[PDB]
Amino acid sequence: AKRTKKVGIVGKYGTRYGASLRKMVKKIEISQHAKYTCSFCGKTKMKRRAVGIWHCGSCMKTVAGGAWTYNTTSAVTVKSAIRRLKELKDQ
Amino acid sequence: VQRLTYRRRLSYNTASNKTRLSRTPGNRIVYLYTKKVGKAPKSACGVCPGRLRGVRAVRPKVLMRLSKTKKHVSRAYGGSMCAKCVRDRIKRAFLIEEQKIVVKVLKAQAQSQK
Amino acid sequence: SSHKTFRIKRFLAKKQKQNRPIPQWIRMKTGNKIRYNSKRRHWRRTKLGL
Amino acid sequence: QVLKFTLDCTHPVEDGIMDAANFEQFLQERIKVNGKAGNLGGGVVTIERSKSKITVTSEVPFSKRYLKYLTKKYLKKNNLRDWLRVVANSKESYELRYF
Amino acid sequence: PRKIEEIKDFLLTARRKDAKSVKIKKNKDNVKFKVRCSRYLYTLVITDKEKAEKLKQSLPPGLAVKELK
RNA sequence: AUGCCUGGGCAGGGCGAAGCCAGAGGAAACUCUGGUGGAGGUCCGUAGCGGUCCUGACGUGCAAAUCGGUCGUCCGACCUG
RNA sequence: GCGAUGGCCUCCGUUGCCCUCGGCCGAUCGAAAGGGAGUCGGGUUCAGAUCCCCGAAUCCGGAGUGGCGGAGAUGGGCGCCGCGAGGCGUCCAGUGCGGUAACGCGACCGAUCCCGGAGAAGCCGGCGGGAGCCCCGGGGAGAGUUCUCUUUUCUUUGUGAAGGGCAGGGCGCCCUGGAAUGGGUUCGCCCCGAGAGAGGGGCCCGUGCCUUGGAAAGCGUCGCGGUUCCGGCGGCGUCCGGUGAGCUCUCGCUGGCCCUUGAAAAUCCGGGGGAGAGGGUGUAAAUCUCGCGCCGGGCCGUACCCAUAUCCGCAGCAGGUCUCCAAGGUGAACAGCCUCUGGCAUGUUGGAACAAUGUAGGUAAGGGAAGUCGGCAAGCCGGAUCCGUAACUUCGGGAUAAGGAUUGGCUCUAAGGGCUGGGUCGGUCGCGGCCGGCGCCUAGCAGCCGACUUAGAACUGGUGCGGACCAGGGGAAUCCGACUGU
Ligand SMILES: [Zn+2]
Ligand SMILES: [Zn+2]
Repeated sequence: AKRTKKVGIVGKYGTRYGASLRKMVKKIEISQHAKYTCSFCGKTKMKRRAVGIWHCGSCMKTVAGGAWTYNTTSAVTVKSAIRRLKELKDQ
Repeated sequence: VQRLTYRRRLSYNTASNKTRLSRTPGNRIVYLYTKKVGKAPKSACGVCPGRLRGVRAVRPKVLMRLSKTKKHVSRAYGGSMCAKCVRDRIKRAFLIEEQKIVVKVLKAQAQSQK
Repeated sequence: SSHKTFRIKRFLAKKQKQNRPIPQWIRMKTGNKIRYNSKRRHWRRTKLGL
Repeated sequence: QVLKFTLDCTHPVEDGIMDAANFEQFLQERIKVNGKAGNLGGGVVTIERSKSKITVTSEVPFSKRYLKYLTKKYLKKNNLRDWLRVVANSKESYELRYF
Repeated sequence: PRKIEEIKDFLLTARRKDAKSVKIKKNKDNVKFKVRCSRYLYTLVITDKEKAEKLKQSLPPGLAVKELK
């Protein structure tokens, strides 16, 4: 809040595009541009290369994830369900 | 100030029409058409961003004129793969072969027990 | 155009050679009804629309 | 370092156009060292006369074309820049020649 | 062109069958001998003057050793 | 007029978003101050693109639609071979 | 493997048959701006010259007999002779070598097959390196002014492609070592126990400096041979330094943006393998050929205009038509104005007067929109610095809101920086080098250089100072359309 009160990243859009639309965009704009922690090296190098594809600067590992987030809640849920079904089937 | 023109008929400034300034013994600045900057071969691993060392970065058709020693390095996978990934491949191959031998021994022991 | 093809250059050469005027001794023939070339082409007008 | 520059005028005075003594006096008056025209900047530059050849010897760095500029100014003052011209006959040397 | 550091190598180069006119240029302490061949013009730079004078007499076959001036 | 391929081009300035640094306050949450940063289908504005107004000039004209001043835009839904 | 001819039917080539092996992916066309190996310097014509002449190179293809040298290369053991160097007979190995490593050395066998790389990549911002140009302090050469001054102002003051070496950049390359008291570091970023700082190395570009080319040639000057033709002859110079958010080009790092991810193929190269070849102890098969030597590269365009006269508009039409090079001053600026190199005669005519109407510019006492449908037109404000800035709001804006002060000239002051230098004393060797305890500037001082700014002070001009040029008129509201765009 040093410079802007409640816009931050969406301050580049200025007065345009509507306050509610900018507020809705802000979450995605922060999430896609935020660098995550790579769970291969432990470094904060996971950067969104393109839509749904993330790249590690150090590991050079490319992971197919969400469009704006590294891991989506739907992906986590489906992974857990698939693991549970695999364990149930194999016993 | 001496203003200079193109010495060819390609007036458009394109990739093939790049020039540089050069001073002649006649004491007049002229244009010399420079060749494109070649890049050294990249590692076949596909993981290391850096390019291979010990090899000249020149055009592929100039690689034909270049001698054999300039186009590679004296090593296994020399001039085609980086030393780091080469040694990683060596140790990975050794460890996988040892693990396969161990698995085969365990399977034989299980067959003998059964 | 300085980048002409062989056929175009030959056509231009023939049209250049055809542009010369009539020899004077032509009019001295007995059955001569010709006074001037009447087919001369100047480069400025009648642009030879190739 | 010793800088010796000659301003030899072999035959503008033989014809009786200019005077070597007057030229030497003009040079001694007008030679400027470190922004000081008078006194030749102390005992630094010296002028020798040979009734045809004027020799300027200096110890501090000294421009050779300064002598040419002074000679041209003297000729203009004496109205001689019409049939006379200063030519670098050789290094460290100058000569007055006709057209 | 190629510069030669050895007088013996220069003599071997000049003794070639394809070798031709070998010119001598006195360059005021930078005297040089330039021998023309099929592919390269081989140059030899001699600092000494008496050494160059002696080498002037080392041409075997009576070549085109005519100097440059 | 539109879609595609392959090339070229777009002075100088204003606003100073994310991110980062230092100082101060706090018990914490964190908050203020001074800087760094140069994002924007951002603003003034040249080249370029287009043509609002004077319903100006001309209107058997320079021209079967041109010229002057004033104009909108000029990093992107841009201009163009 | 079989059959045949040809040529010293030795040896090789050729075609015919048989066995064997074999993915491609659609014939073909499609870019004189995409990819695409390899030529530069000087001279030269009335008109062409990276093409002609001279001088230096380079690429591709051929090279059977292979034209040469060099790499596979001339090792060890055993038994003898010989004082010795050395020589003979026999067993062999020998498709190279070095460095811990990154990798290097002029070569350094290799097929069908397979993998990979180059070709082959968006836009924008920042920084750094190099070059071209500009700037300054000087040396020279030629020169304008000199009624007064001006060590004067104006022009010039260099080296090609191709190789060798070295500066200078970059590395996500290696080795010793393991770090919190966290450290290193940029304009910003960023990096580190998945190995940071500190040392020693390695690789890529080296378009830059020295060198062959190459001073022979070119240029600036001074002087001659020649009635004339004459691409001549000669003396000298082509030098030493510092700079800058300076303009352009190029290279290299680093980032930001995409519900945009920013081309294919020809061609070339590297790597995994050993199917196969070699002579057998002085030779050979191979040289992704190491240094040379020989021959050839065929066909087409090459002039000029490329635009207020060589193109299209009925024309020498104020229209339209895609690019490269981009000097000095003022100035934020590739704005406008003035000037240098270069270009020209004012744009299908000239002379004489300056009537009325006009077209394009201006100026007007007092009022200031009372004219007119309507402030149409014109005018006002305009740059920069310092203060100040409301209603509303989507809190981002409005905003250069509105409204105030300064701006010239000259003379000073203060602030914002780089490089070098103390290892001085004694001993010793040839001012320079080595060793020992000292001073350890650890509050830094001394010398030398350099680009611009910011603020303040006084004095002064007829209150004039963004003095030409460039260059926002604002405020209160209503209706419509979110906006940008078309
Ligand atoms: Zn990782
Ligand atoms: Zn790798």
